[PDB]
Amino acid sequence: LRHNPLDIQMLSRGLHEQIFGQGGEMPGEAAVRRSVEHLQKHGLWGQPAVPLPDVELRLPPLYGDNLDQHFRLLAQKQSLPYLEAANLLLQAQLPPKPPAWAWAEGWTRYGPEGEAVPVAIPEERALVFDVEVCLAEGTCPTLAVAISPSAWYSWCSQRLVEERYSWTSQLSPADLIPLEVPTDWQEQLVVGHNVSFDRAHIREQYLIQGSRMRFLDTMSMHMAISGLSSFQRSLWIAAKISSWDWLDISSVNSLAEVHRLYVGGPPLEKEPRELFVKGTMKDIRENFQDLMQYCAQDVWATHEVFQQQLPLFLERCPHPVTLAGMLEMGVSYLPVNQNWERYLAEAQGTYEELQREMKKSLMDLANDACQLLSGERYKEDPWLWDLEWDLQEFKQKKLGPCSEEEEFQQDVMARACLQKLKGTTELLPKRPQHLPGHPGWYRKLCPRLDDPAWTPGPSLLSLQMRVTPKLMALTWDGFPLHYSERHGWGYLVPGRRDNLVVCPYRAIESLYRKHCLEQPSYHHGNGPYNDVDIPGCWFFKLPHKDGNSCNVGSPFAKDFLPKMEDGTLQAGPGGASGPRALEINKMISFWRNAHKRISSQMVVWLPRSALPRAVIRHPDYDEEGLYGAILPQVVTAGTITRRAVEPTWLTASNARPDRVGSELKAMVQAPPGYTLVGADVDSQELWIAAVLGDAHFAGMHGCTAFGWMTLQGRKSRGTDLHSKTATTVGISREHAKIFNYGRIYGAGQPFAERLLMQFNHRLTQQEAAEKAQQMYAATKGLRWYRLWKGGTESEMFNKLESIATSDIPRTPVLGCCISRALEPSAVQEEFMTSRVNWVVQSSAVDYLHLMLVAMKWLFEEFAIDGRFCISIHDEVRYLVREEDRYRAALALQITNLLTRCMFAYKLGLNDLPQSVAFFSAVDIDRCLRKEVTMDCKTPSNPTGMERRYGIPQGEALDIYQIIELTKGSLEKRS
Amino acid sequence: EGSEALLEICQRRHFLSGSKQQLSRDSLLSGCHPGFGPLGVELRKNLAAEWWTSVVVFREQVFPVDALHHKPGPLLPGDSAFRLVSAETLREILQDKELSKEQLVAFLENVLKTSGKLRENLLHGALEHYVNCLDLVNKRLPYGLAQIGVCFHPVFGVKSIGEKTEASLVWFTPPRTSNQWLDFWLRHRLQWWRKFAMSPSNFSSSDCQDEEGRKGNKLYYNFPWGKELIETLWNLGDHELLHMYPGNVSKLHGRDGRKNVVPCVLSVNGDLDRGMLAYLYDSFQLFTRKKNLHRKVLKLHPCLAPIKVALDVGRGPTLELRQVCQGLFNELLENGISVWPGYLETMQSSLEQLYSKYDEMSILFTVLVTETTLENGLIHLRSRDTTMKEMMHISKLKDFLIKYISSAKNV
Amino acid sequence: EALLEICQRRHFLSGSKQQLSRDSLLSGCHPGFGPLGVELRKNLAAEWWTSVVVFREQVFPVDALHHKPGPLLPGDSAFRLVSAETLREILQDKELSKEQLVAFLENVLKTSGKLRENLLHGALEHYVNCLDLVNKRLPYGLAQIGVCFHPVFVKSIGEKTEASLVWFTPPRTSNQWLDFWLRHRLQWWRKFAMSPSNFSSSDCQDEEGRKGNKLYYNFPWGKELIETLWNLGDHELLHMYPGNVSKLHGRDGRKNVVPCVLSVNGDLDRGMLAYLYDSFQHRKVLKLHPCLAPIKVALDVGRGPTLELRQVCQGLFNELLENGISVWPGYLETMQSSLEQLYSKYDEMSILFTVLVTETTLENGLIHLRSRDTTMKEMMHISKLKDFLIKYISSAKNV
DNA sequence: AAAACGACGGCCAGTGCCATAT
DNA sequence: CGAGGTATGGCACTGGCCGTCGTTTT
Ligand SMILES: Nc1ccn([C@H]2C[C@H](O)[C@@H](COP(=O)(O)OP(=O)(O)OP(=O)(O)O)O2)c(=O)n1
Ligand SMILES: [Ca+2]
Repeated sequence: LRHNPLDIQMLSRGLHEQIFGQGGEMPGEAAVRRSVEHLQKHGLWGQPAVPLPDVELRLPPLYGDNLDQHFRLLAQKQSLPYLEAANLLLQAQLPPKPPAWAWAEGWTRYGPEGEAVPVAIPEERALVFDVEVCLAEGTCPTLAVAISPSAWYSWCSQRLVEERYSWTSQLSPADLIPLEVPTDWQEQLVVGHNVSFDRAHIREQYLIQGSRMRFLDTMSMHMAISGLSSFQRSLWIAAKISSWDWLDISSVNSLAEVHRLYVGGPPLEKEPRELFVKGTMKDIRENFQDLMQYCAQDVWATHEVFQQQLPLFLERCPHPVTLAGMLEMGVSYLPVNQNWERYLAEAQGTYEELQREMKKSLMDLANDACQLLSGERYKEDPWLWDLEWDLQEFKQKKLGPCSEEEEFQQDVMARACLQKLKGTTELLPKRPQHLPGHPGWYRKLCPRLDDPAWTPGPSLLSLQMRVTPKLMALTWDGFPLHYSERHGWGYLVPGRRDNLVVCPYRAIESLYRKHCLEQPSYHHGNGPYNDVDIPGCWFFKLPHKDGNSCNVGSPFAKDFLPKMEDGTLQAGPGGASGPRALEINKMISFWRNAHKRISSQMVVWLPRSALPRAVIRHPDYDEEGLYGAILPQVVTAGTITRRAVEPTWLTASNARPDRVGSELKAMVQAPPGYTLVGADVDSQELWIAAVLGDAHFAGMHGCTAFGWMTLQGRKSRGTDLHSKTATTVGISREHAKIFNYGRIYGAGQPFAERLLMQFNHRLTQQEAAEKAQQMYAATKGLRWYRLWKGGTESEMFNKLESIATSDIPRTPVLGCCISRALEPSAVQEEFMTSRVNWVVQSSAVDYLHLMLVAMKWLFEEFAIDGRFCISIHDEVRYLVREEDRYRAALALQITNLLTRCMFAYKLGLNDLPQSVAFFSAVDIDRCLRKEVTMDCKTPSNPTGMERRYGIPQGEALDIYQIIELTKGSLEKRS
Repeated sequence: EGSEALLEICQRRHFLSGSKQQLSRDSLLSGCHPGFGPLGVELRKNLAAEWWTSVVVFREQVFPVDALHHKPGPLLPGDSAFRLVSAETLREILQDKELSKEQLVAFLENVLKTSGKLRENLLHGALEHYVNCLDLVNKRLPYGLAQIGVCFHPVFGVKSIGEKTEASLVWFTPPRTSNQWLDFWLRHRLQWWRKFAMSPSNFSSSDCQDEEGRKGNKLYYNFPWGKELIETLWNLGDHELLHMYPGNVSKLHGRDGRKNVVPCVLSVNGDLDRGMLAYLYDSFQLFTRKKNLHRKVLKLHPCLAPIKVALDVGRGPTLELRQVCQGLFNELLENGISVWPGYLETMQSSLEQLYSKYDEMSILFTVLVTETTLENGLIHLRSRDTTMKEMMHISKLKDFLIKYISSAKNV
Repeated sequence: EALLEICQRRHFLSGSKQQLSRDSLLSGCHPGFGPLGVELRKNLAAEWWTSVVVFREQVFPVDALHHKPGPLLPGDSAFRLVSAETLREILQDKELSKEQLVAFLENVLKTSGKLRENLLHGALEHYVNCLDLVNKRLPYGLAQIGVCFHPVFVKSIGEKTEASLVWFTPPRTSNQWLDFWLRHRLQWWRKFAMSPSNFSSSDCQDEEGRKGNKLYYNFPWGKELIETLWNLGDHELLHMYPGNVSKLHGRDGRKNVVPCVLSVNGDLDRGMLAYLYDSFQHRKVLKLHPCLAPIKVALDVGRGPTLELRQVCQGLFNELLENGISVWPGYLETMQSSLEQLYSKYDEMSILFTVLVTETTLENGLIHLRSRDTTMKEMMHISKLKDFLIKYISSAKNV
C-alpha cells in the first residue's frame, strides 16, 4: 500500500496492486509484537524518515497467477527449442569413424561406408563440435571435427592445404569456420568441452546483429552437477581433508577425467607429440590422419559425456529459469575499433620505456658492484657478501722514418698473418664457455651469447629477483634487508653478541649507528626467528597485510608504498630512487601480469560490406577506421556457485590515473549510432541476506534490525549502510564493502582488525581491535544461550546455516541443488565456509539469470533493437541503438523491480519496500567505465578519452528522468 | 664545487679546448668558448648521428635540408644585427667627396639596408624550402624537414657573437592534428633524450605560452646549477607561411585525406652543444659503497662514446706482436669500429694508470695481445662497465663487438 | 645543359631556374643543394674521412670557429662584421659629423671581427696544444671539414664546404711526405671515377720558391682546381707565435726541430659537381658509384590487395634500413604512373636497384629486381635480397 | 680404434608469492 | 570450535631427468 505496520515505505498502490494481490495474509499480533520488540531493543523504533517520491507506471501483462508462474512461462518460452535440440541429440545413433579422413579444405560430410562428400556447412539443429588450432601459426583455426545424429563432419582450414609464403596477420570473417544457417527451424544448439573457445572461431558470431544460436558446455554442466572447488580440485589431484567419500563421484574439468567419471570404459589416449602446440604446419600436414583421429575421439567422448550429463542437470536444477539464464549468459560480445590496436602499442611502448628506466637504474648498480670483488672487499658489504664470488678458469684441452710505397705488402703480410692465427681451433671446446671471468651472480643475469634475445649487461635483472633488493641496499627503519629461506623477506637488527663467507655484522652495526645520527631484543615487530643463523643480528619478518602467517616475497609490493612515503623503507642511494622504483612497479604490475592475455586477444575486423547500415550512414561515422569485435571466452559456470569464469574480462582493471594500461575496458567503444546502456545491482548480496533473514524471522520486510537498516538511507546522501559503515570507521566505500562482506561470510575479528589497520592509517592495534570487537558484538551477539542467539544479523546467519545443513541444499529462490561433492552425506562437516557462502553466491547467480531473462523478454516484447553486450556478476551492459536507448533505460529498471519482487515472493513476503524498487541510476555511455564522468587519464594516454579518442561524457539517469524521457511508454513511437 | 673536476677531465683528455679561464659556465652556455677538442668533436658527431638515425633514417616523409649561414638582401630596420662587408671596400666608398659633411650619420640606415646578417635560425631556410620539398610526396601534407648546423646569436668590445650547433625539425601537418602531433613529438623527443641518459629523470618538460597565445612545450636538463633549456616546441600555425608567400595563398595547401587544407607548422629546435654538455654532466654523475668506489670515468653511452676499443702489445717478441696488432687494428677499422692504437705508444706507465687513462677517455673495451696470442688464438679483454678481465679467441672478436654495439641500441 | 636540368628536376639543386648558373655554383653563392645533393655530399665526406683519417694513427679531427675576433690586419679582401650594438647608440647623439668620419673606418678595425677564409689558420692555432696528443712525435696531421666564406666581385659572399689536412713533418722528409700525399689524394679521386683519366695533377711554384701540387678535374668547359697541396715551411708557424721558438719544437730523430707545414685543401662542392659530371657520361642515367649514390634501392608495390603488399613492403623497408641501406619508399603511390616512367625517374635519382613486390610474393616470395647499370630484370627470393645487396656493395668497395 | 664415464647445460613440472576482478 | 568466498593469471625459483662431448680405460 503506502506504509507497513513498521512505518516503512512500500511499493505504491498502483504498482503494488499490479504486482501483488490482496490475498496476502496480514501478519498476526504475535509477529508484529515480536518485530516491534526487536526494533525497540536496537533503538531503531520511533524514527520517522522522509518518504521518497511515488512512481506510477502500467507494466506489460504478467502471465500466470503470480510472479513465479510468469517467470517460469518466460523461461520455458526462451528455452524450449534448445531443450528440444538437446533431446534430439540424446537419441542420436551414429556409425563408427570413417576409414580415412579427407584432405580437401572446407567442410566434408562422411556418410555410411566411409564415403566423403563436400558440403557448405553442417545442416543440423544440434552438433558436438571441436576445433584444433596451430598455435605457432597465430590464431587462425587449423582443423575441426563435428558429429550430428547419423553424420560425421570434418573441417579443414584453407591455410592447412595450400602453401603460401605469407598470410594476412589481421583476422577476417572470411577465414573462420562457417557454422550457422542462413535465414531445420532455428535456434541451433552447440555442445562441446570449453565451448567458448570453439565459438570464438565462428565467422557468424561476430556480426553486430544478434543470432539465435546458443551454446551448452559440458564443463559448465559438470561444475553444476559434480563440480569441485579450487581446493577440492587440488586435493582430488594428488590423491594418487578428513572425509573422502566425495572423491568417487567427482573429477576435475579435464575431458578425459569427466569421460572416465561419467561413462568409464577404456581411457582416452593423448597425442604424444602435442603437434598443435609444439609442431609447425608441416608436422600437421604429415601427421594429418592421427590428428584428425584424435579430434574425432575427443568429440565422441564429449558426446558420451553430454548424453550421460544432461538428465542429472535437469534433475538438480529443475527451475527452467536456470537453463535460459545460462543460454543467455553464454553469448557475450564486445565491440572495438582501430584505437584498440593503438592502445596495444601505446601501453607496450610505455611499459618498455618504464621498464627501460627501471632496469637501467638497476643495471648500473650491478655494473658498479663487480669492483667489490677486488681485494675481496665484498666481504665488508652488509648485503652482497652472501653471493657467489666465484672465479672459473678458462678451459683448454690437452727516428724520422720516411713514407713507403711497399706498404701494399705490409697490408697483406699482416692480413695473412691474422688469417693463419684464426685457425687455432685445436684447444677450444666445441661448446662455448659462458663468461667465466665474471662472478656467478653477475653471470646469472647475463643472457647467453647464443641466445637470440641477447643484450649487453645484466639485462635479465628485475625487481622480483631476490638480488635486486640487495643491490639497492634497501633498509627498513635503518635495518638492511635479508632473505630467509623459510620466512621470506625481512630485516636484520644488529647487536646479537651470542653468535645469534660469514655475515659482516660490523658493517651492519656501523651503518645503523650512522643512521641513528639523523633522529633479548630492543625492537618490536614479527619477532626474532632464531632458527635463521646470522651471528650478530636478529631477523625480523616484514609485516604482511594478511598476518604473520604469510611470508613477504618482494619488498616492492604495492602495499609498501606508504611506508616509502613515510620514510620507514629507504634506499641506500637516497633521493627518489626507492620511491621512483616502487612507483614504476605499481604502474607496470598489471600490464606485466596481463599483457600476454591482452595482446593475444582474438580480434576480428569486420569489412565495410558487412557492417550495419545504421553505422554506414551515421553522421559520426569514420571512414578508414577499423570496426571489430572480441567474443569473451566465458565458461558459463566455472565455479561451484555457477558464476561465469574467463581469464581476461573478469579480471580487467578499472581505469586509473597511474596504472599503465588501466583503460582496457575503456577501449570497448560502441560504433557510431550505437550506445552502451547498463547498470549495477546496488548492495545485492547484502540485501539478499537481509531479506532472507527477514523472511525467516517474521515474514515481514524490516522485521529484523539488519533488514530495517539496509532499507534506510540513500546512496547520493552517503547514508546507505555501506557509506554509514565507511563513515563510522573512516575509510572508502569499497573498503567498507570488503569489511562488511568479509564478516558476512565468517571472517574472524583478527581479519577485520587487520583490514582496518590496512586502510585507516590513523588507527593503531588497540583502536582497530576495539572497533572490530564492538562491531562484531553489535552485528551478531553470543552464539550460545544454554550455559546465533542475539544480534541484528543473527537470524540471517541462522537461516544461512540451516539452508547449508540441509541434506540436499537448494537455492531458496530457484531451488537449484548444490553439487553432489558437497552434500552433507558426502562431506559431513567439511568445506563449511564454502558451502555457506554458496547459498548467497548462487542466489546472486539466480538474480543474474532472472535479470537476463527479464531483459530478453522486455526487448522481445517491444522489438527493441538492442542486444546483451556483457555481464560481470551483477554488472550488466547492453549494446543498443541510440534512438531506442532511452527505452532500454526503462526496460532495465522494470527488470530490477521484477527481480526484487520475485526474490521476495519465494520467501513468503507479499510486498517490496520502495527503497530497493529501482536502480540508483542507469548508465548510458559510448565506452565501458566505472562512472561516466571519468576521462580515464593514464600514463598510457595522459590526455584522456576526451581529447585523444574524442569520447565525450556519458549520463546516469534515475527512474524519474527515464519516465520523463519515455512518459512511461516503451513503444517505438510512444 | 664538484663541477670543476668534470671540466678539468674534459680539458685533460681534449674534450674541450682553450685555457681554464676561457671555459667558464657563461662562455660554455653562450657559445663563445674557443671550441672542442678531437674527443669533443667525435662525441658531437656521434650525438648528431644518433639524432639523425632517430629522426630521419626511420621515417618515410623526412628529408634533409641545407640553409646558408647568412641572410642577404634587404632587412627590416632597427634589428641592430651585425653586417657582412669586405675590407676591400672600406676606403673606396668615401673617396672623392661623397656627401662627406653630415649625411654619414644617416649612413647607418645604409648599414641597415646595404648588407646581410648571419643566419640566426634554421627555421627560415626550412620555410623557404617548404615549397620545393612539397613536390617530393605529391603534396602529402604530413612531411618534415630536418637539419643540423651552426647558428650565430648576439651576446652581452661590449657584445660578441656566440655560435651554437643546433638540430632543427619542421613538421607540416593538417591543422586539426596540430595539437596531437605536438604531443606526439614532445613525447618522442623526450624519450630520445632519456634513452641515452644514465638518469633520464634529470630531463624534464614544461608547458609554455606567450603573447600570441600559441601552445608550446619546452625541455630542460637539470644541470647542478638549475634547469637549462635544451629544446623547444612551438605550434606556429600558418602565419609565417602566409607572410613568406602572401597573396596567392592557394599554392600553400596540401592533401589531408580527401581534403586540401593549408598546412600547420610544428617547429622543434634542440641545442647539440648543450646536449653534449648535458650528456657529459650526466655521465660523470656529479651511498656508502658508491663513495668507496670513486673511480673517475665517463659512462657515455656505447652509441655515443667517441672511442670504442683500445689496442696494445704485451711483453715478448716485438715484431710478431706488432704484425698481429697491425692486422687486428686494420680489421677492426675495416668492420667499422674506432680504435685507439695504444700499441704504438711507448711504455711509461703501469697497467692501472693505462686503465685509468682509458676510463677517463671513456673507452668501451681494452684489447690486449701477448705471446700467448701467438701460442694460441686467445687475447685479453677488459670492459669499462665492470673492470673485469676475460679471455677470447681472436677470430670471433670482430663479431662480438659488432654484436655489442648493435645490441646497445635495443637494451 | 641536360645535367643541370636533371639535377634541378631530382632535387639535387635548390632555387628557381633563374638562379642556378655555372658561375654561382663555382663561386659558392648558389642558394644550396637539395636533399639528394646533401646526401651525395655526405657520402663524399664520409668516404674522404675514411680514406684520410680513419686508417691513420697520426691524423685527428679539429674544430675551428667560423670567425676570429680582436684586432686584425687592415686594408685587405675579407669579410668583416660591422659593429652591431653601436647601431643603438649613435641614433641619439652626433659627434660633430664631417671629416672625422674617416676615422670611423679605422674604428672598424678596432672592434670588427672577421669570418673564416680557410681552415689552415684554425689548425695552426690548435697546433701547439694538439701536439701534446702525440707526445711531440713530429710527423702528424690534423683533418677537418667545414664551410668557408669568400668574397665575390657590392661584394657578394660565397660559401664553400672544404676538407683540409694540415701535416706537420720534419723538414728533411717533408718533400717526400708531400709527393706521398700527392699520390694518395690523386688516387682517391680516381677510386670512384668511371673515367679516372679526367682527374689530373700538376706542379706549381710559389713566389717564395716553395713548390706544391694542384689537382684538377676536366669539366666540359675546362680544367678546374678541385684540390691543392702547398709546402709552406715554418713561415706561418713562426709568424703566429713570434718570439721564443722553444714551444714550436718537436722530437724527430730524437732531437728537437721546428716542423714544416704542408696544407692540403679540397673543395667538396667542386668535387660534388665533378662527380656529377663524371657519372653522367642512350638514356639519362646518373651512374654514381655505389659507395656514393645517396639512394641504393627503391621499393614499390604491384597490382593487388593494397594492405598485404603494403605490410610486406614496410617489413622489407625496416629490414633494409636496419642494415644500413638507404631506401626510397615508392610504395605509398601504388604505381599511379607507368612502370617505365618510374624506372626512368629512379635512374635519374641514381638508385642502384628497383624492387617490385607483387601478389605472387605472398604465394612464394619471388620479387622482381632491376639493376641501374646492367638493366637486366631478375626474379629473386625476398629473404635473399638483403644479403645480396650487402655483397653488391662490399664487392664494389674492393674491386 | 672402440667405447665407458662421467660433468655440464636444456628442459620440464611443481611450488611459492603477488597482482587483478567481483 | 572457528574460518571471508569464487575465480584468473604472471614471474621467480628449485629438483630431477636427459643428451653432448672430451678425458680415461681397454
Ligand atoms: N571484495 C569483494 C567484492 C565483491 N564481493 C562480492 C559480493 C558483492 O555483493 C558482489 C558485488 O559487489 P559490488 O562491487 O558490485 O558491490 P555492491 O553490489 O555490494 O555495491 P554497489 O552499491 O557499489 O553496487 O561481489 C566480495 O565478496 N568481495
Ligand atoms: Ca553492485
